[PDB]
Amino acid sequence: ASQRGSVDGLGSSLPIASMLPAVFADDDLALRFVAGLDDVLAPILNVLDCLDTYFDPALTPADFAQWLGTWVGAETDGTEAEPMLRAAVAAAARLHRVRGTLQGLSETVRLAFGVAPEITESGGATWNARPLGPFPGRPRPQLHVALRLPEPRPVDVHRLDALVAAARPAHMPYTVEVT
Amino acid sequence: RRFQQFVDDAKRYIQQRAPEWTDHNVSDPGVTLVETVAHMADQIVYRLNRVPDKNHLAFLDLVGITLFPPSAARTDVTFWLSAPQEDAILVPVGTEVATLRTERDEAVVFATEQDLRIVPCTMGRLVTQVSGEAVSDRTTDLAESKDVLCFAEAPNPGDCMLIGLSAAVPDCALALELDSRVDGVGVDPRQPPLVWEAWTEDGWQSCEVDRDGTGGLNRPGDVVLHIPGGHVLSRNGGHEAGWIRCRVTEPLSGQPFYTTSPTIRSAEAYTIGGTTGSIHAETVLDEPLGESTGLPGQRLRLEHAPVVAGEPSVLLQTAADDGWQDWQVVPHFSGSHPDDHHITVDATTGEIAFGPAVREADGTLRQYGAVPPKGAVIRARRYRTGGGRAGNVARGAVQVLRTSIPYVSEVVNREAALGGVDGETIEEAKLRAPITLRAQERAVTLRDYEELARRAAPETARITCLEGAENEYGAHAVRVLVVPQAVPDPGGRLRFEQLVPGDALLNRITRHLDERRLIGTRLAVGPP
Amino acid sequence: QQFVDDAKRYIQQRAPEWTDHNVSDPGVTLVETVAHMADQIVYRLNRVPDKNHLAFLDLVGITLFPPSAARTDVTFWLSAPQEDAILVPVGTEVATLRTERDEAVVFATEQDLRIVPCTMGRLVTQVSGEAVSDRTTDLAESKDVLCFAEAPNPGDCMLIGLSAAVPDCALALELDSRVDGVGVDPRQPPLVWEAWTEDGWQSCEVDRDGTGGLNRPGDVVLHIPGGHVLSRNGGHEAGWIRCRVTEPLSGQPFYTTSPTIRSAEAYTIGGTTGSIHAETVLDEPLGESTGLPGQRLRLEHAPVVAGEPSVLLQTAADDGWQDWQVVPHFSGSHPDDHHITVDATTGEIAFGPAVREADGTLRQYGAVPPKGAVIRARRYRTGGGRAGNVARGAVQVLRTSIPYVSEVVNREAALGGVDGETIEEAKLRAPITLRAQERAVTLRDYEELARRAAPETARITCLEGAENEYGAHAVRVLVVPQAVPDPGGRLRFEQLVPGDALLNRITRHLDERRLIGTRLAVGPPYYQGVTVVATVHAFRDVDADRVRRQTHDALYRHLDPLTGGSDGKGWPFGRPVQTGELFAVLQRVPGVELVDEVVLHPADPLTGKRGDPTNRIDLDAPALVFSYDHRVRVIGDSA
Amino acid sequence: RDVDADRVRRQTHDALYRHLDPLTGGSDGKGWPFGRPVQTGELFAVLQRV
Repeated sequence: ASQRGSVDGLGSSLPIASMLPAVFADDDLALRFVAGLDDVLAPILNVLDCLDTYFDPALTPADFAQWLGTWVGAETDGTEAEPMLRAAVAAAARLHRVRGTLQGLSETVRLAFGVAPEITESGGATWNARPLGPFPGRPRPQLHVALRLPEPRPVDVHRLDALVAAARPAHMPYTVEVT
Repeated sequence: RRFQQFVDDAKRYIQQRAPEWTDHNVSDPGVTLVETVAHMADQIVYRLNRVPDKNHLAFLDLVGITLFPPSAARTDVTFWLSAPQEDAILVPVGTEVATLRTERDEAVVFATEQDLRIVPCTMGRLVTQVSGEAVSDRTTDLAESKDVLCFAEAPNPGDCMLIGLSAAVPDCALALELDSRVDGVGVDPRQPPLVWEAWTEDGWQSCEVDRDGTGGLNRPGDVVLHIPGGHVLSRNGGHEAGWIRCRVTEPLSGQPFYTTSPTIRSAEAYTIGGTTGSIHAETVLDEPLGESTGLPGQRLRLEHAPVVAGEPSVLLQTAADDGWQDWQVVPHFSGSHPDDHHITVDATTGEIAFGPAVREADGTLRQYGAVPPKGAVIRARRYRTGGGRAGNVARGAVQVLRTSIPYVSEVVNREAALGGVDGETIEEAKLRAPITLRAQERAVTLRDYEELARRAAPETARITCLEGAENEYGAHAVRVLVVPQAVPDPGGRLRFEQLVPGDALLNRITRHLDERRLIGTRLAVGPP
Repeated sequence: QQFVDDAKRYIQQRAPEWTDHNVSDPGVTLVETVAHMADQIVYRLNRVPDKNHLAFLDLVGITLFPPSAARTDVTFWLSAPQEDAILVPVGTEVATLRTERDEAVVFATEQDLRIVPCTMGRLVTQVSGEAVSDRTTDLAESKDVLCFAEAPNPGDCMLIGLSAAVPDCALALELDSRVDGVGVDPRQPPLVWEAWTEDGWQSCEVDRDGTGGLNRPGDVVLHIPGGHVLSRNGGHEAGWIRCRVTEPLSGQPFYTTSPTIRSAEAYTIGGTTGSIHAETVLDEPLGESTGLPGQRLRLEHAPVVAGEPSVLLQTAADDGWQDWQVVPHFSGSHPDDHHITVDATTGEIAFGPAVREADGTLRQYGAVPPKGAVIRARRYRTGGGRAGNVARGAVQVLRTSIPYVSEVVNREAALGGVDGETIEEAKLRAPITLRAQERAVTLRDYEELARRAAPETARITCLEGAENEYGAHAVRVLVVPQAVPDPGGRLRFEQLVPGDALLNRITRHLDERRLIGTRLAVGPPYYQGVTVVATVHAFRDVDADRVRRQTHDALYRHLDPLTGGSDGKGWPFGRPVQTGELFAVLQRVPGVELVDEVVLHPADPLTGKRGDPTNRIDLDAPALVFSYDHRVRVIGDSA
Repeated sequence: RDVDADRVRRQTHDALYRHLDPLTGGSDGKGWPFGRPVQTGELFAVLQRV
């Protein structure tokens, strides 16, 4: 469940009394009683108002953050900390635009641990005006990930092993090194 | 597509008469009206079905789309004056000079970006000079009397008339008197194309002519010039002044020079105006908005153009017992405890938000950003406008300077506005999302590599991508062949040098494909 | 997924918090405290987030997959050497039994074909490596000769004469003969029949006949492949019908008393032409084009069927018509390309839009038809559905009796016919097109993009394979076809291997999206059959017979290839099987008191191979467990 | 050294024939110009491109 019941001490943008006829407003019990009925219906107008905030990942309640995660495939499994989810969902849609590229692999692991990684690989770009010139680049594929963690508890390697497994382009062998 | 419907009309709600509760048998005009004044459900139900534009902005932020922001135009504002007496800061920064207001619409108001200073410019030294005749430490050619030989009565390329400029104000409109004894056949002033220089620290600097009695001194004229930046003369003598070089170009067929040009008898230099570029902007004070409802999620609108980007330009003051509480604008509501006073503003529209609230998946609320209490008056102390297309003012239109603080005079802009661009609307951005969200950006298959290179260099004729075959190093890399365009002469033959591409063309191709590489395959380009 | 957790019973009654009316259940004012309308509001409020889902889903641009049309091949038999014309018009819908609970799936004759009433030409006989050098013309009536030299030479060939060859039909040539002395079983004679075409020789199928060939007088009904082109010889113009003959072929019966040739006659019974489960609409104009860009046009038939020329729009150029291409998304257009997009699930056609840039100018993607030009649609195809897949090709009303021709038969169940995806299914497709963005790159993409290429596969998981000698490793994809309990429990095997179609189809779609320069491999996983032989002592007040029955299947369920394990789903592709983990299954079985021991052993789904007894089986990562028939000893004082 | 001569054998015989077609022969794809001779050199133009 969620226990998202009524809230005490909340006003309304549509007071029931303010919509009553004239002369009717002169009474004492009438004004007090009907304003009581506003208490039960108050939070609904709060939701209908400011509904836009109820979709921004950086501000929406925790439940919708996981909901938003499955909305654009944020890979939210295994995270039991609310602040960790906040960055992942908002930044998820940008990663898939460059998922596979070297920056994307670096950022994803940077996202999961908060520190920028060091990576070396059989990659690079070059040009030569010479006709039919050769292209350098290591003849044997190799992908390496290095993390400069300050507190290397011996579980990060598996987490780095698991995370980089889906980041590599099903193409090269990989190895994981953690400080 | 297949959208659910959420409408249940108002009258159907009053169907819950349910007279099965004993003694409540009454009709319309009873004080049982509370059955009806709960018709707000009809307003609530109608509000449910609507999906306003405000959510369509969150979707664009959610999928990594940046709303296109607006800009503004920048022009060249040129002052004038007739009393060049002293030097001081005669223009505070942000001095506002506006267009004339007609019956059609409220005039557009500009704003200077720099500080303009008038200077009492005087002269330096006048020196005789001709092609190949340097100054050679000569100053008194026209210091006392007699005359200075104008290009030895023979103007040819390499010639120059030498006059000093004691101030040479980088942003002043210098005017020089050119009194010349008339000798020989008279000429039209526009007939000889004399080019005027300034000798800036980086080299000689061109200049423009605004008067008629300039160069073609058939009669004693008075040339005016707006000074093009800071500069000094080639100091050899007794005058550290500025410089003007009345260089003469080659004799054009339709614009030829003449022998025995007018000599210089007397001359005086004095600036009359100043030129400074301006950015379309304005400042508005004391724009009250109304009273706060003391509820979370309040939204307020300004009835003016988009706020121009810069320092916090929406100073919200709210009534309080101690006085005018100050609200400081903040970026997106990432974190704001209930104590803090923070607001959110829109750059491209007047919609100004407040602290939103969320029920959260538990009891109670959680407010991000405080709310003004009930009855507080909200006003905008300072507020800057100026963005949009309505700054593309026609050439020479801005005429009136605001508040006329200094010894002001006629103000005009010599050149038309550069041209601002309006920020994209929500409806406009709703059409970009299907396109801009799937623009490749991966370079996976063979089609992309030839396509992506074409986007980087639209001027290429033929591009193709062939992978490095087996028994070749580079980790199964790829080769790209580039063919620069070339007209193969009217003679039917094409040189090989025309086939090799420029180095910059190869680099700009390589630079783009470097970022969108997939695994690490090398992309070396070049002719086949 | 929800906004409010109230209901009709949830009434707060906070009037005492302000006022002081103090009756919990009055007769009047409690009624006004009853607000059902709030319940009818919160119920509508809870569905708002779901509505906002479909609200911006179109903003991402994703749509619904159009339905696909099932296609079948059908042949109009005639049972006569006549009818030098196309027989049956296009259309002529056929359908199954019109039962009131299941609606008969109709069809339509897609195309037409014309055949020629060819006459038998020259008759020759020769063997492999030896020319004809026989009568070769007088065999048409007389001058008998033994066929194939009565010897199974490797490559014995027969050239047959057919004036005015038929490029596409099913052939039937009379080869009347005198057979006596040795009888050969008709099942699988060792011969290969081939035709001639623009390319070479391909195999020609054979239909039903009452004679096994050279064992009784009669005909042979070959299936002429498409592309047959005429050939000349002697005094005729007879298309080739090569008849290759193989050896006794591991004991296949042959003859050394081959019959002679009695006569000759060519029948040319019928031809071949496919049909699809989709109607067609010809030349339906859409309206008049306007010079403005971004126009949208509709049609009069909603579920447009997919296909490369999905609509084939035409615009009124000054030279007849100018055709339009079809693209899924407009981002790949060009300032002067001719690209259209189609929302085929609702019959909408949208031209290229115009987007403002950062400079404030316009960048028109896709050219706009000239103002005042006529816009016309060549053809659509509507229909298709899951039920479009017939069984065995035995659709009822299989044109048994026709006054014109004898028969119209399809013997092969139709393929394709994917139904249009549901809106609910699309919500489970949004991340895939937003994560992968097509052009599968990383390891997980092959797991998901495989499903889109072929949803009918039971389950797909992809794994890297053995490393290539140049430092890379080609990609491997594992396929598990849907299985049905054909035998008496367990699985029959030989269905877990895909039928050369899923391997071809799944790879084909993936290959274009595959990153260029890397080999791609597909296939089935490895298998290691295990038999669970044990001994469990039964209770003293139970029927061991049911215990015997229960212990021979409940123990089996743990090792099911498709739905085994504790989770009830397929195995995790690498989980080994032990007695200790299987001990959990054995103990919980009803009617058991004690268990003695259990023996496990590897085996393969081929020929026995009981294997050595072991407790732990090392199962490779790309492999699956096979559960065999197993028996355990149930010794106890049963009742 | 990496082509099927069988297709070449099929292609060569017909490709040379098309050059000497009485009705639509020649390099123009039309009837012969009524007097043009035939040489190996012109045929070598056909043979080489096969």
